[PDB]
Amino acid sequence: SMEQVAMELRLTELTRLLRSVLDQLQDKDPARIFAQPVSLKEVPDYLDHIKHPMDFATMRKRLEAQGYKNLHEFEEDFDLIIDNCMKYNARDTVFYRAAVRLRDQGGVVLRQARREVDSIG
Repeated sequence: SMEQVAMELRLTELTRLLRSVLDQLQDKDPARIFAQPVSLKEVPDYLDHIKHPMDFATMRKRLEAQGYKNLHEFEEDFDLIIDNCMKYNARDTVFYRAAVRLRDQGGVVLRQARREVDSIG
């Protein structure tokens, strides 16, 4: 149907916007602390701590399959990145501090992305 096509074009355009959002958030992580999954070979206890691991590569896989239906879903995954790190790592660590800085800078980007998603529909 043409209605199903139109819904698919909206999903595609959301995907475009989320791709740009993801690039902008990831530039706020120049150390690349959040680029890839935590390795269970190198942190064998991780899944005892963290139930839903998340990272930028994993988000990019989901995005490219048009797997985010709305901004809320994409924000959920970005928040997992930050929140998982802040739980596993102590306040005095480069990892924790990197996550605080990512959260603060990412807030800026997400605030305007919400306006754009509401505005364009």
